[PDB]
Amino acid sequence: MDLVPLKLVTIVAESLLEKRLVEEVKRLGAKGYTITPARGEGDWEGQNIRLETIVSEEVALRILQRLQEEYFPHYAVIAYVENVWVVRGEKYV
Amino acid sequence: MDLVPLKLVTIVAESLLEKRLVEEVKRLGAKGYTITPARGEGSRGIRSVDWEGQNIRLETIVSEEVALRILQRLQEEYFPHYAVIAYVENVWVVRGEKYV
Amino acid sequence: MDLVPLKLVTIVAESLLEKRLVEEVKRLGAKGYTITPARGEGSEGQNIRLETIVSEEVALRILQRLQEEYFPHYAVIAYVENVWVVRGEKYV
Ligand SMILES: [Cl-]
Ligand SMILES: [Cl-]
Ligand SMILES: [Cl-]
Repeated sequence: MDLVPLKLVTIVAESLLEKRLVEEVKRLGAKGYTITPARGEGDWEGQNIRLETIVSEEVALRILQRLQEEYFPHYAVIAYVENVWVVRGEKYV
Repeated sequence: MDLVPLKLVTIVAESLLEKRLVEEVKRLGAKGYTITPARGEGSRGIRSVDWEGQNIRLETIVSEEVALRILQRLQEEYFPHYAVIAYVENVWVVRGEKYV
Repeated sequence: MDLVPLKLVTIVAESLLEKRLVEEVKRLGAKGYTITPARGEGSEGQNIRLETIVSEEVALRILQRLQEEYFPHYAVIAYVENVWVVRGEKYV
């Protein structure tokens, strides 16, 4: 069993911000990401996306700080982080 | 870095329940929510014409106290009549003070 | 309040793997699951995210099997989170 502790960062925002956000997390160290369509107050196309990425503790805070600084003031964004244990997670570090 | 500890409550149920579940969490104190598609065990996919057979997942960021109020309400009012999944997880949230 | 601690195992993989993965988690002890569409870089010809609430022992059994049988041959992501579940006794 190769299981290691990492962080799962989740971001919810308009789907139109996808390219920018995907670029931001890769730029900050993320080695992958998963997207799920999503919606909120007020159909799965043209709404929001839930972007998730598995990263190390340090990269997680880099991403969150970048979102708080550059995206939160100008867009409706939700961002949070959870603790996870990942199979062969060494690769995401 | 404005990060605070909160709870993420997740509810999975039939799609027709969306309106009532949203009203219910807002009534109990949640300030926002996110809906995503869910299926499995026979349920219909995201592109199906059959909307009734589709499920939805509702996620909401709330305080510890509001989380259990929501979970209790689900256990009392919804679980007895619908196939529902509901759980809670610990999260640290950017600018989370607005969800309390 | 009927709330108990369990584990939430998440697996992201090619959608054609759905059938095999569902059978694998059921075989190893999972008493239910949910599937949600998922897409990654380069976006059916798509992925799925399988989630299952299980006991801590069943979670490790599932993850072990994924590492052995699937990770070497397919592009898969698998992880576990701690969760407290309403009427969770039914998943153990
Ligand atoms: Cl954490
Ligand atoms: Cl918790
Ligand atoms: Cl855990």
